Amino acid sequence: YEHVTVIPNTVGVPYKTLVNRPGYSPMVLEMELLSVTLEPTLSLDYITCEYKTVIPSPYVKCCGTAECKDKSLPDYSCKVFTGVYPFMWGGAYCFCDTENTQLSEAHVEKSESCKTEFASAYRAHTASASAKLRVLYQGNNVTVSAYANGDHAVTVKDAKFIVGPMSSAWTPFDNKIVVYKGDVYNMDYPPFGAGRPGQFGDIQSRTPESEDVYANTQLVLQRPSAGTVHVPYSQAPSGFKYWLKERGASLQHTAPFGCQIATNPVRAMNCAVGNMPISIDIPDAAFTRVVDAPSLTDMSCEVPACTHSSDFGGVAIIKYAASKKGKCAVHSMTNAVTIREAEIEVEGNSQLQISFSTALASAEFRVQVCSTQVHCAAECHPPKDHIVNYPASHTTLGVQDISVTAMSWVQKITGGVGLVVAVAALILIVVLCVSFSRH
Amino acid sequence: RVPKARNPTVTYGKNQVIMLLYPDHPTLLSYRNMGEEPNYQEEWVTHKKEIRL
Ligand SMILES: CCCCCCCC/C=C/CCCCCCCC(=O)OC[C@H](COP(=O)(O)OCC[N+](C)(C)C)OC(=O)CCCCCCC/C=C/CCCCCCCC
Ligand SMILES: CCCCCCCC/C=C/CCCCCCCC(=O)OC[C@H](COP(=O)(O)OCC[N+](C)(C)C)OC(=O)CCCCCCC/C=C/CCCCCCCC
Repeated sequence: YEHVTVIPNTVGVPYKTLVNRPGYSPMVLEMELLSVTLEPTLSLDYITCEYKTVIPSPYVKCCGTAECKDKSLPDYSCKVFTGVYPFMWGGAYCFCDTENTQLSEAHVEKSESCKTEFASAYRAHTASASAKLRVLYQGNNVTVSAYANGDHAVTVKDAKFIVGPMSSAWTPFDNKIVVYKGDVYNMDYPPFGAGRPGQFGDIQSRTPESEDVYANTQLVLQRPSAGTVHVPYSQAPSGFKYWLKERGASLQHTAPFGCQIATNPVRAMNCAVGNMPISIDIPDAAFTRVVDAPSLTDMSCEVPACTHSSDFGGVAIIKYAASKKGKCAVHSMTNAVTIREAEIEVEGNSQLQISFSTALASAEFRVQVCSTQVHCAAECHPPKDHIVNYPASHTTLGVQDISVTAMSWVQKITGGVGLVVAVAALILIVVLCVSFSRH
Repeated sequence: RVPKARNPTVTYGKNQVIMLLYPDHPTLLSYRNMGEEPNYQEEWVTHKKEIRL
């Protein structure tokens, strides 16, 4: 037997389904989503790190002028300053007081901390969902883990579930993602070869093992001061170290739908968007003929207490007469009311208690207990506690499953208006007919 | 190793949470709706404070 159903993508709320194969005792399966994962496919763009400026020892020319050698390097800059008079500890270094020149040169490299402290800029463009599911099949809790692309089917207790694909393509990640350690940020980094000084991406490397580093930090060499033999310069500070100070808040704290984010690999977990098609496939040998299961008759319902809380604030007590001792599968026939029990033991002339949860303020629902249905009715009362730490177990309220009994006020006032309108229309048509016959 | 802040003193009201906080040092408080529009907000609290979310 093949059964196909849809459950919401909410994690932690169990949903019941009715595998009703006529001629056999109905079977109710309660399934809960323990976790749902979205794993985007990532293509690395370039690693960003902290640059390291390499200044070799300056070359001073004694009694002469040096020339600016040119070579290809990440951010190579070379300058020659004339008229310097370097002073070391034991006296002046050059012989003459002028015509001495200092050759300065500097470039940038990836720091040795590249292999540890780096931020990776990615592109995320498609997501392969996974899911861990808890299914209560035949009165046993069995947990399954499967891919939610609609392709992986997991066989548990001889019935196989094939879950997915999710109804919504939404994902917290944009087209361009940067991760640092365990935080991932939705940012539009500059393309490779177009970084700006003092901003994220001033130094860019294709991979953490590549060598063709692109760096743009406006390294400017400045003239040594007053007989000192140092090499001053003016460089825009590391863009990456500036980013670390001004990151903001990761996706983990700002993503919508209560999304949880992680890394290694980057995933988004437990989104609350859309719903999840799920298909069961039960062997024909799992079912039980209707003439072997207990058959309940002479059934009646009373609802003593009823509070429309988030948890199960309702109680209904059902009188029955049972043909024989056995289990029965209790299922609510109304979407507005959620029943906590999935099956209950039954024997003789007795009563059974089921706990339900509703958002209705006038609970009217049908409960089916092993092929027999009964009608339920109560007037709910609001709870006192304004806030709870758990999500609602019941379906949200519609504008039809609305308006408690004692909405009869609506019927009465609209009926009075309709009667006035009907009387006015009757008088109008009577007068119109009398003046149309009259001539 | 990093420390964990003291548990606040929560109190509820109609569509509200009243939180009394006891920070020993600058502590970050952030909160977001768990719907379509998260409306993320944050602030550093440095002394005893009461918030109404
Ligand atoms: C002094 C005498 C007084 C007499 C006393 C008696 C008065 C009793 C009444 C009070 C009026 C009842 C109003 C209560 C409304 C309950 C709110 C409700 O239950 O609503 C809830 C939904 C909210 O949506 P959600 O986000 O929760 O669901 C989506 C969920 N997610 C996001 C996951 C997809 O609201 C909806 O969706 C509704 C969608 C449609 C909204 C348009 C409403 C149009 C109605 C017009 C009425 C006029 C009559 C028409 C004239 C025809 C001529 C006969
Ligand atoms: C002198 C001779 C005089 C003779 C007397 C003649 C007068 C006779 C009467 C005329 C009265 C008819 C008025 C029309 C109303 C008909 C609507 C109706 O008959 O009801 C339909 C259903 C009833 O439910 P059910 O159990 O049968 O169906 C479920 C069945 N099951 C439980 C098995 C699944 O109800 C629903 O579906 C919901 C219906 C849609 C509700 C729309 C939302 C309500 C909005 C209200 C806003 C009004 C504001 C008022 C405040 C204004 C300030 C002044």
